[PDB]
Amino acid sequence: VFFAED
Amino acid sequence: LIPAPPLSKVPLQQNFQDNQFHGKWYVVGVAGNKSLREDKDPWKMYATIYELKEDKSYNVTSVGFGTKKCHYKIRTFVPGSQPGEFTLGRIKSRPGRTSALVRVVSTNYNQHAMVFFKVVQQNRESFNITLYGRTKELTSELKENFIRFSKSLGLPENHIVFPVPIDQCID
Repeated sequence: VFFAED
Repeated sequence: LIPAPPLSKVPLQQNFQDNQFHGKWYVVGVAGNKSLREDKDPWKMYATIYELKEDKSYNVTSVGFGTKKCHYKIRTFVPGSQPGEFTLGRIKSRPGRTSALVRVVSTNYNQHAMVFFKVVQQNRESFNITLYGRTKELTSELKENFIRFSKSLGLPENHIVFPVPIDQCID
């Protein structure tokens, strides 16, 4: 789900 | 894996204002150095809330939609070597984990931001540029500029994704 950033 | 660019190629927003970068942002573009198999489910837009604290760290909460349920991710970004730079985590890497360097390349605070990240997780290195918006709408001239900037760091267009806007979980 959290594929960008850190 | 395309190699990460030297930090000399990555601009830093001048006179970065932490209290203006605070708040909710949608992830409206991402360009990263791996892969992209066309044989997948489309990457859904998610949101990240940057809450500035009195100690000048951010409490950083992401919220997104999986299949069937909402997911959350909470972590702390602490100021780095100059305004607009951050590192992940209050205490530097405990047992076995993730480290990151964050540089805010450009923002106008009330519309968009471009933010560069270098990450290590389980000894694996990656980098990305994330394009954030205060709203979900992404228009062509900003998509073009994000593609040009991404290409300036060595990423070709097939490594650039504009996540699909959704209503579940993120507002």
